[PDB]
Amino acid sequence: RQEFFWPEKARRTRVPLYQNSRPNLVYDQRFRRFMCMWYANGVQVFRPFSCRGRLPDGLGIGRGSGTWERARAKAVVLLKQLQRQGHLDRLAKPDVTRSGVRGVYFDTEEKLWVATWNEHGLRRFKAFPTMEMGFDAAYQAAVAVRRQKLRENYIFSMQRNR
Amino acid sequence: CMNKKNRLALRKRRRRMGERVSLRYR
Amino acid sequence: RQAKKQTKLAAKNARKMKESKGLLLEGKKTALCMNLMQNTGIAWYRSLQVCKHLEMHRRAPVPRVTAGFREKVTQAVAVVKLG
Amino acid sequence: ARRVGGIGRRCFLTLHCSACSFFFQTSDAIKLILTQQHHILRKKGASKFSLLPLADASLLLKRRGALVLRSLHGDPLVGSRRQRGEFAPQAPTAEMAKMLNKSCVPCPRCKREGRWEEG
Amino acid sequence: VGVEDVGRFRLFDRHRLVELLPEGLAGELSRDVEMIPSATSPIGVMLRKATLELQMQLELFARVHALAAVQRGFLLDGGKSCVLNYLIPWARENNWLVVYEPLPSRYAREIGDIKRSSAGVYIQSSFSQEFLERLGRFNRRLLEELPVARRCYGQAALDGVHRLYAERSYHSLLEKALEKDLDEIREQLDSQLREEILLARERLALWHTYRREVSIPSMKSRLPNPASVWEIAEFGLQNEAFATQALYEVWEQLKKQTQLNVLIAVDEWNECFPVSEYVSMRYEGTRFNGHIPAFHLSTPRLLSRFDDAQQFQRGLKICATSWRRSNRRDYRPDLLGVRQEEIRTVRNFSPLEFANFVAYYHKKKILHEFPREKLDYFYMLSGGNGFQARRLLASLYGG
RNA sequence: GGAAGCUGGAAGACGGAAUCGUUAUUAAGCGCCAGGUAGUCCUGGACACUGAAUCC
RNA sequence: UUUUUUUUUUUUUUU
RNA sequence: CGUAGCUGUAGAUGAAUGCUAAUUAUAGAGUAU
RNA sequence: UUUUUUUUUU
Repeated sequence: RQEFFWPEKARRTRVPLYQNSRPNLVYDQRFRRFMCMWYANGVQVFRPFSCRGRLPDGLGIGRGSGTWERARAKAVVLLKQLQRQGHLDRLAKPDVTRSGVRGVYFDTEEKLWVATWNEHGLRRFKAFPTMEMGFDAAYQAAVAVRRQKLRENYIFSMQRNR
Repeated sequence: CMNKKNRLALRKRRRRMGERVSLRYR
Repeated sequence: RQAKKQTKLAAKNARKMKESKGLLLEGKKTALCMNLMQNTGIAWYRSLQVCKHLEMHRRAPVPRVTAGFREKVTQAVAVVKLG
Repeated sequence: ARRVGGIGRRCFLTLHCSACSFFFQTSDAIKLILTQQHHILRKKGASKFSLLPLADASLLLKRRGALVLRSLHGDPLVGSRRQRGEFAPQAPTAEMAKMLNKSCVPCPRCKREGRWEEG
Repeated sequence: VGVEDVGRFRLFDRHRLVELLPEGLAGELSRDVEMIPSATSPIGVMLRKATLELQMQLELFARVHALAAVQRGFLLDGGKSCVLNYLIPWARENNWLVVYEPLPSRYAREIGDIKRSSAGVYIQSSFSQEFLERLGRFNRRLLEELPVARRCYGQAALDGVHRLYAERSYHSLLEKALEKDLDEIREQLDSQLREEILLARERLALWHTYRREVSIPSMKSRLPNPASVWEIAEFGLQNEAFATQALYEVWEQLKKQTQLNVLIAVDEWNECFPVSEYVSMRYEGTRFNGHIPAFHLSTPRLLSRFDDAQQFQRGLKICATSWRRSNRRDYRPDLLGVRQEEIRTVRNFSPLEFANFVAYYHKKKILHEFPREKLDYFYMLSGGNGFQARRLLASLYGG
């Protein structure tokens, strides 16, 4: 379920997964499928919804309707089920990697906190130092940059178990 | 034009000139 | 390994036993055109050619078997098989 | 997406007619002239009468008839592998239009003399 | 209501809308209504400016019948189908006989039956029954009360072809029959003038008798003396033979007499001319690759004639094409039947109307959070198009 | 020798083991022709677009 | 452009 | 220009493209099943 | 991945 397959004959997209305001929600553009992200025990699991084509003649709501809006309608109804019942809502005690969150790595030549991220093909480096702020203040600021920049471009990053 | 890349190019090229060639296999 | 050639040879002989009929209407798929391709000497091309004289939709489900319907279908196959 | 004619909706295989409204590809041109052979022969006025059997409507749909039509039609769109870049095939309707107009073949829509044109 | 109220949404009851539109919603509105989580929420339709100009014409047309009013159909070219969701329900509420058909192509790209005939028009017995069954769901209580004329009794063939046009197909067969039979009188000079004229006179006498004995049209003998137009229940009983003859009989009946105002609306009219999914042996070499043109069928041909709108003394027709089922391209309007003075070319939604559309979705709990700061930012992204606005906001949280 | 129609029951879903190395418009895909003085390659030369990740 | 259009993009050039 | 976006088919357990009674093109000559 | 036209339908 945590495999990021890349078809050989397909159009490459800069942002395969689109992040939404709702925490437990994510849109996939590669397969035009709607998925929900939640932590379960320890790992990220999703519920892919079919969007392909194939009945009552009253109204085109529910049942066998092969419409692109069916997936969206099936996701909103499922979201309230988890919150109302309170089955699985709990924080991600599963860690990302050694260097805190994904995409952050320590410097080898000296004490620094690098946070690389792409934006319209460009990228940033340097970030904030570590010797001038210690191992606590500098670490806190390193994570704050990634979360703040991802809310503007609507970029979703898959969390790996290792 | 021995492989599937170069050989299929000829069929696709003729499709843009006002002809219809079956595509299907190869 | 070598016994597979002889074992699969029985499948070819089974086709002769299923012969002697105008056309094997029975099939696996719902579409009449797709089922008609199961016969020997017919493929995606000849399958559509036979249906041209039937004056029916491409994906038309096979209708009920009739004595008079078999004669028309069998006659069209011979014309198409000529090439 | 996969339309026929490309972005500019090219059409290098059809010929228009001055009279009426009807167009057909070069594939059907060969069959039309062969079928209407009685009118052409009588217009001018054995070795000369060699294609008489080919005038049959049912013979063209047989295995023998299918090969005769393909032999005359050489598929001008197909050429050598080195014909790349600026050396690309052009519309062959220029030659077909001349023969179709000189032979004085009637149009299926309306019986008329040479009225075909490139288009 | 009026010029002051433009671009507003009118609430509609869920139960009342279904009864008024038994067939279904007009256009792709069914995809947008299912997104609302609330089941008891009403349905709203925007009142575009294009509807105000069309609604006023209908008001004057009704008052005249009680050469100033229009006597021809219109055409929407370019949100053309959005107005249908508001013009049809309103007209039906004013005691108007409206023919609803949002999906006319369903009878041309589905499982059916075709039987070739001498008239050259293919019929569909399976689809012929569904046309009348769906039309009588809401238009009842009026067809039965309407009388039936006596001047148009039974002059239609089995395939709906007229008697005059159907008998013309046999002209070639009868032409050769008389030529061979003329030898009896040809072989018995006298003035060289009267002898030839007398021989020719025999052809006229034989032709008149031959055109009235060989042909035996079916004059709906099942119903000798009708009393109304809705009392034709024998059509629903028999489907193998009497399926298309009754379909055309009602169509012709609704032109001659004038008792009530009528209206016909055919949506997605741009997919009736292109080829159908059927296969036959009527191709002109390579024109169709062995396919039956959609306009060559029975049902599609009935709704593929705009030049006949003049015969509609009761009402008029209307059509619109906005979907992407086929590229419009040039879309010649002169060689189709409509004129350049009867085409309503709508444009993209104005900024004023765009704001209302976004606010409408908020009341329905569709979006999560739509800040006012980015309200105008999204206008340039989708360009204000309705199709690009609903899809863009649906995929993302919106705003 | 190249390509195409028709026909189609040639041998393959084995292995998460192991050997060839990439210093980011790198890697991975897809598309075009210039020369080889008639045709005549899956290699070599040469241009352009989508273009992710890691502790190197 | 409210009688205007009816639409994907390349490897030399408006000196 | 190709994978486009978009949009119909079967949300393929069955898409492997070689074998050949037979023709298309270059060349003086590439033929026989 | 495929559009009508030179006229004989109340």
